Amino acid sequence: SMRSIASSKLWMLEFSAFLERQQDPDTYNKHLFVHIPYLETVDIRQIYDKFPEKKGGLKELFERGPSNAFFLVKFWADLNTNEGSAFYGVSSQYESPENMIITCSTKVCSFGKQVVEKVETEYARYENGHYLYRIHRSPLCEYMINFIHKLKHLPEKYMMNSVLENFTILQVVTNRDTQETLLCIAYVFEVSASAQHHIYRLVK
Amino acid sequence: ETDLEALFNAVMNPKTANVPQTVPMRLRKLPDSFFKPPE
Repeated sequence: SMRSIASSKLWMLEFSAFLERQQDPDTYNKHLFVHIPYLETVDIRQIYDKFPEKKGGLKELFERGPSNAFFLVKFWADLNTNEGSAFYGVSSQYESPENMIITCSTKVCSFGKQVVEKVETEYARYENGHYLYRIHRSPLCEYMINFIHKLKHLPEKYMMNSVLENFTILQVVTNRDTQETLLCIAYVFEVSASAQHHIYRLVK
Repeated sequence: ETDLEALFNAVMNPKTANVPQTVPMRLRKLPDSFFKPPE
């Protein structure tokens, strides 16, 4: 509701990015994880320039689609983990009262310029009173995989954080048929000292 | 497009290799929780 990362139409239940290694059985690390009091609110204008702007842009998207579908997530990614059979995946799960076809676009930008986009169409499955959308053990772009290597290979965490300053990920999920925007989640990262997050309603 | 190199030089090189002058997050009006991981 106002407590969760959700709009009138689409509700994120799960998100997680991960590395799993094999060997008879399998073992894996969470780089991130959310799983579903009001949420606090961030001034959308305060992050505009950390995402692509003129034209097909965040500013544009916000003004247009419903202002109840825009969120900012702050992750503290856990990087403490160990090369052979490594799979780097990301899974997520959404819920909806209604049956749709969702386009999910996810943009990795740096310095506000997009450097890589990934787009997947997702269909619904009826379970209980509603419909579920599961993206499953996606794979994670080589870009990101390298990013993580270069990161982990840094003398001190705070240097990592410092580099992350200009790394963001915009994730826009729309309705295929009605190009209505169902969810827009902005992501900004730091490395934990130990994995955690704060979720914010974006406002203006 | 190893636009990822420019991510590391901006901080690590640090202002020889050219990326735009950028304003870090602790300097914007965001809530306080924004830098206080929970436990």
